[PDB]
Amino acid sequence: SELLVNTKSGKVMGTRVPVLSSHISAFLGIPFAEPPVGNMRFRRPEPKKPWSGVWNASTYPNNCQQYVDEQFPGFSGSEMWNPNREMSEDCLYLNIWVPSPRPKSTTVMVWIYGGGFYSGSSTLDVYNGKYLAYTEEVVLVSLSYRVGAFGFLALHGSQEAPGNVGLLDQRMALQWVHDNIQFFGGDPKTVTIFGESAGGASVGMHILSPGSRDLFRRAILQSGSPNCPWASVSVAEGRRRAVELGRNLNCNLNSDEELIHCLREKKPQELIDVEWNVLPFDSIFRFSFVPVIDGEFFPTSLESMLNSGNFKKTQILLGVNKDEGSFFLLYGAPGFSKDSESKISREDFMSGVKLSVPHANDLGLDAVTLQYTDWMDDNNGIKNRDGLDDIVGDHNVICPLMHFVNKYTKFGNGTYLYFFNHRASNLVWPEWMGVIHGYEIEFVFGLPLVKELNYTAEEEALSRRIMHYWATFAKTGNPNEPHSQESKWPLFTTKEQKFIDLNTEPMKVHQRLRVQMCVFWNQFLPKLLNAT
Amino acid sequence: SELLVNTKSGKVMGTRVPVLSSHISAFLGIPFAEPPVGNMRFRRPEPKKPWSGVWNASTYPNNCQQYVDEQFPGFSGSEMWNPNREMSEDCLYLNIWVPSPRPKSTTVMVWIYGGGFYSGSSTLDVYNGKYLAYTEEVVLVSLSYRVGAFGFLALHGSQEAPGNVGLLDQRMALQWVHDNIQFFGGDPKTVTIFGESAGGASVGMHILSPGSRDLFRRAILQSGSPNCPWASVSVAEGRRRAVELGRNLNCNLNSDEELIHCLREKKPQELIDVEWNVLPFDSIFRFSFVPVIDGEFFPTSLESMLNSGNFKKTQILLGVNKDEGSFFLLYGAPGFSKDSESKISREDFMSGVKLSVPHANDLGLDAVTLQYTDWMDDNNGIKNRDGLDDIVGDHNVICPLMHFVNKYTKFGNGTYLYFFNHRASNLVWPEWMGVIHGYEIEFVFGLPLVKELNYTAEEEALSRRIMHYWATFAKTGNPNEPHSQESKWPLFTTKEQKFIDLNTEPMKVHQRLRVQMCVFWNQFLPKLLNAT
Ligand SMILES: COc1cc(CNC(=O)Cc2ccc(CNc3c4c(nc5cc(Cl)ccc35)C[C@H]3CC(C)=C[C@@H]4C3)cc2)ccc1O
Repeated sequence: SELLVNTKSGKVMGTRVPVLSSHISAFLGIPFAEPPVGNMRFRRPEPKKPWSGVWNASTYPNNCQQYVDEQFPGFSGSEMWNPNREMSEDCLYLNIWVPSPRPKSTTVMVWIYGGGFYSGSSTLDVYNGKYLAYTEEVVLVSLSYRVGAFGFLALHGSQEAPGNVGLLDQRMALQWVHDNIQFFGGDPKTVTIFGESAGGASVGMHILSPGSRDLFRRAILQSGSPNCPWASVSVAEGRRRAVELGRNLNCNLNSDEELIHCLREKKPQELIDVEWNVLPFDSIFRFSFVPVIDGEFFPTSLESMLNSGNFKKTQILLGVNKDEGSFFLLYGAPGFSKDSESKISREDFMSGVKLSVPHANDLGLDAVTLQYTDWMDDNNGIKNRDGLDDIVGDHNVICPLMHFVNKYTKFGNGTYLYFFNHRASNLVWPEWMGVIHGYEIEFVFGLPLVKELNYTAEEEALSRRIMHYWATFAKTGNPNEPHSQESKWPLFTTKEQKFIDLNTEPMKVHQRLRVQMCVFWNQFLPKLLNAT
Repeated sequence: SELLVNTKSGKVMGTRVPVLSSHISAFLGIPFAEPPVGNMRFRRPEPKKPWSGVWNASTYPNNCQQYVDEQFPGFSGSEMWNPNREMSEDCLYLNIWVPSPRPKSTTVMVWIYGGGFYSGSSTLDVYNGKYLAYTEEVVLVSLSYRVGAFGFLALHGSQEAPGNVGLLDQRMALQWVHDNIQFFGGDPKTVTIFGESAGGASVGMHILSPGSRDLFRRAILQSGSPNCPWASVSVAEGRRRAVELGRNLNCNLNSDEELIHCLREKKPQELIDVEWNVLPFDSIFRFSFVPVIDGEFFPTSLESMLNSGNFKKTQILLGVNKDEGSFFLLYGAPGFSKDSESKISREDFMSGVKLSVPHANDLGLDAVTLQYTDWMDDNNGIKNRDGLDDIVGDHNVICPLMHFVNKYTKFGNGTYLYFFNHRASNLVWPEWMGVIHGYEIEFVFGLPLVKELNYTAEEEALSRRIMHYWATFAKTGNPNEPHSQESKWPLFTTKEQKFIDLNTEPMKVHQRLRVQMCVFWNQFLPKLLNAT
């Protein structure tokens, strides 16, 4: 009865799940779209046709077809991110965690996983929503969307492979929530979408896209924003990459109709196996198939829409991690290792910045190098290692997000900015990697509340402060409970630009997060590249 | 007898001078050239034709025709630099202080005054050589040369105004020393030339010029070097400024000879009054009539000569002051005042950068601005003032000199590098201007040994260290006395790049003098301006 819910698409049967020392309801693997299989590959998704009977929704759905990281087999630090379920092109499902007993009209949060737009799963351990739903009395939804070529191949002009269909996948899940969340105790007029990395940029892209704005109330962006350099491409580049994807598979390249037909004949892993051969340069933090600026989902360039205020006016809560770049240097840069301190030589450093700013000309490379090199101590392996990390994280995450937050605040209705700089007491990665890309998700999702996971007492407390900020923001548009005796997270304004740290210590308020480096990244370096 | 000396050109009668609690010999205003007057204006100097009888040499000579600074009339701090004798085109004289009794063969130091190549006199109080001749038992010479258009108007191709005749004035005095200093007790085989500002660049230019290399032994350069941006021009820009000086005074511009004839009819102050009107930009630390890269004095470009090693190989001692730029901001930049602390607004800062890097495009100015702005505190008037100060000093003196120091040390036979950062306890200029362009000369010349000048006991000891450094270096090529247990001024090498502070505290050895900012000024900015 509590577990049996009738939706506009059909009946669904959930399952009772234990959560700490209590229980809540879970609805797992609910379909929201028609499977994008066969001739529906590279397609705009179509709504799930209603079903008769009762949908068994007690088990996680499949994961979408994606690259699988096999660098450290058996290593929990890397495999906690890989698909923990069978992969399939039939993957467009969503999951819901409802408090027990079921609320009447409670706040809804909708998780959007990240992963460079080429990977990601709704079913990972760190995305399990029971702790959040149960602790903050919210209805927690995690959606899914097609990644890699399956969701972002873009042959603009074709209605058959138009691009951005993975973004339409998320839009349609949010439409489902809009149409059905009431039957689970959720209030569709108070829906918060939130995501990390490509999920965070996705969230920002729904803030921008007119066809998405009315499908949610407010937004949380973690280590990602729509203007990121890795987050979108022109139709010309997206076309070039799709045409090049065919050339790698001996496809006929004369018509989109022929190219699309050829690529529809390929097994999923055939596309995945050559997915990276299509990038223009040797690079890190760069991905082949990503959203496109198409004049449709995005009416104009991301920057003109930001200048004109052409976007959803609401409240946003967003932030970054202290060492966003370390994960990428480990995997793609010379001199970095999981098992050493990864002191970086001068020769390696130069190769690093080349691989980090792959679009820059020789003058631009000098500019980056000069801004991050202490020429009293240029052979210092550690300053060179830490410099390269800052290069990667500033260029790709921090400074793109800061440009977004300053532009948005000029028109929005409330900004809250955080800096997550706590290193987990139980990290499995070496100490040089710092506060890693994606390792705040464990605290947002309350995993430190599980005593067997061996977080410290202070980390359980930090994870509860964070969950409550997120939830209170989702409920009210403000992370702070007014009238409460707690330290207050201040609003980010255009003039004072305040933000807080997130960590185990009492709160500190700072101003102008990485202003110096981000003036370089957001104003000087593009002006130098435009000229030259 | 001690004061009567026979030279290859005629007899000279000196005078017996008091110094501290003793006396020495002084020969003032000895002619070394024919008066470059009338039809000889702008021409190469001619050797002074011998005279019969006894030249009265007990009186300072005339000063050369030059701009006279009247900003602060009566103020000792600016008027100590103005001509203290009558001005005249008949100004090619030299002065000699000789210890008493006369030594047999003793080291010779030849002083070359600075002043932007448009001003400067051999006869100023701070250049009075008795203290240095007496305290260090050297024969001390101060020469003179033509400045302004009189010394450096350049119409390459013409033999009537070929350019660089001011440098040639210096060369001829050096030739006279080589020919006569032995009669005053000086060893012509151990002559050290030294000068500040334009005088330091001049010393450097004699190191480069083949026709000068044999006329001296070793060199000291203070707050100036031949590759400074204000220190030379092309033949085209010299001709351009010459033609414009003509246009400014309604001269026939048809031919070099008509133009030269017209200018030779003008009174001296007629030329001076329009001297500034020929500069290409609104600028500070830029001077109209300066040496020319002509192909004869300088065989090729200064950089090629520095690269090929085409220069005199010997020992050099050289350095800079802490705040070279404040004097020029006082006189030519908005917001600076003699009587206030001159906190600089952001608008005046921007106006400063433009006047300071007049040859930069907009990308260059943003580069300078970014490099010297603290964007956590951009409305700090002190930080803005001190930034503008560093921009002027680094771009015009410190970084130009460090490039010379590095290039020269690769081929030279001994470099010694100093950083003079003591601020005199009796300065008449405000604290914000720091250690000023020019104000190390007083310590080099031992003015702190005069009790009436109200220096501190520790400044007299500093001045004595400096005099002994200079004289010892001149005597031996090493500022350090052997087998003394005083701290040793380390040789500057290609790889360790050590230098010393000069102040009242015990000496410390540092490395890489302002290497961060000078990578920008010597390697990045020129590359950016060449690319844009
Ligand atoms: C656009 O900017 C402007 C720039 C100027 C330039 N100002 C001048 O030429 C005036 C001037 C000022 C001073 C001198 C000679 N005096 C000095 C000299 C030196 N340092 C000084 C430091 C101070 Cl604080 C004051 C005077 C010094 C150090 C030596 C180098 C020079 C160039 C001149 C001598 C000797 C000559 C000429 C005038 C008006 C402007 O608007």
